[PDB]
Amino acid sequence: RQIVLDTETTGMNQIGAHYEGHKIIEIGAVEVVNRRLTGNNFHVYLKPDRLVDPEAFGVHGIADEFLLDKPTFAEVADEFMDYIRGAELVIHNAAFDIGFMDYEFSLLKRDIPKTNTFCKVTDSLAVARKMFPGKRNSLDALCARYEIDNSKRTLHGALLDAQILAEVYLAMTG
Amino acid sequence: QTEMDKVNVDLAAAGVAFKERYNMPVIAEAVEREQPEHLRSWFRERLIAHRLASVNLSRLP
Ligand SMILES: [Ca+2]
Repeated sequence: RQIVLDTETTGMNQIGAHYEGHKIIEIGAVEVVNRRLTGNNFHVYLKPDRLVDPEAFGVHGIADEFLLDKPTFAEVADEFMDYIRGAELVIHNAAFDIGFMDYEFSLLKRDIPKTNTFCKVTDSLAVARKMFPGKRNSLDALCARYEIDNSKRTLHGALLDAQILAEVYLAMTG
Repeated sequence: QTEMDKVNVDLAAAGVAFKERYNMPVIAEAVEREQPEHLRSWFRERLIAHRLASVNLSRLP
């Protein structure tokens, strides 16, 4: 089973640790089995524990008041762990997502080792960079390149990107 | 997939709370178009739940 993930956070840090002082707000992962969508998508929301970054807000629209009743990373720690443990993690700029994931894991103080020790972390950006050197390899860029629509999709948020990334991933490895 | 649409309603309905901090570009009328009449009943309550949330903001302790 292949797992495609896209993690939305409360902004990123440009200096030092891009995950330090930030938190995960939305987790969107899609399941791909035998090059087909099983429908076993994992879409959950987390607690911001702080205010959403101004830039991130304009990116796809997310308010703090929306992630208030939603559970935190602590409530779905084991849930998400078992879901991706011992599987292929296909992410775009894995250093971003994985960095935040491991960050939250350490905050739990459960001695949980880095995700890269129990999961195969593979970046799709690296693949795209090798395929199209010097070309824009953003999700929207690849989307338009492979003629995939990411605008008229009902799925809003991380789940949207995850779905798109899955299609792009299968297209490149097709 | 029923709650998939429902959960998105809560997302858009949260944009009305950002009105208390109109320091950044936030189209409050955009949610009026993104949220169809099929969920106006849910949106009505969503507004109440969100308008009271912006008052306390976050508050961890
Ligand atoms: Ca995303």
